[PDB]
Amino acid sequence: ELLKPRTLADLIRILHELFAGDEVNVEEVQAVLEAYESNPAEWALYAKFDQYRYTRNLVDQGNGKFNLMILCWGEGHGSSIHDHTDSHAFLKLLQGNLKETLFDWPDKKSNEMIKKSERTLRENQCAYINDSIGLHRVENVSHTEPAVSLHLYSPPFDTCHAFDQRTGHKNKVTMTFHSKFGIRTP
Ligand SMILES: [Cl-]
Ligand SMILES: [Fe+3]
Repeated sequence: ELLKPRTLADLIRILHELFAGDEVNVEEVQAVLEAYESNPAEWALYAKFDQYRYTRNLVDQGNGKFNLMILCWGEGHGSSIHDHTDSHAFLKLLQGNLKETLFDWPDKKSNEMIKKSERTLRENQCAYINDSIGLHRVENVSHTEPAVSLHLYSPPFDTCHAFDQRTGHKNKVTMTFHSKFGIRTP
């Protein structure tokens, strides 16, 4: 039974219930993520920015079945075009806006990757992606407002691929945590 998360801590408790089993009800998880009303005091601990690129800040390690982290995007910071390593990926805005651009999986032939669509993800909205849907880039295109997003991945993964927009060629990238549980992890 899906109730509105009252706080971030309540959301985490609810997520532990929703991932108690071996499968994932994507629509339920997205709904509860969306229903949490971002409260900046509850996540300030995790919102550790870097001047030069976006940061990944682990919030909860889940139950063997998911990670939950907060990404902090300075003005103009963005990601690669990337996949999600056969995992579910949910992205909820906690502050600001992000542009999500969708791409199809490239063919083996070297070719420009042409965007299939784009949208602006706004505060409190929750998006979802997986490899069956396609690839995406996420960017804070604002010149004046940092963005903060809440990401849930299931199963957890710490590698993925970045895709060269010019060719479709991919390279494996190892993903690192800027902090874990509020502690900077150099
Ligand atoms: Cl993402
Ligand atoms: Fe992603």
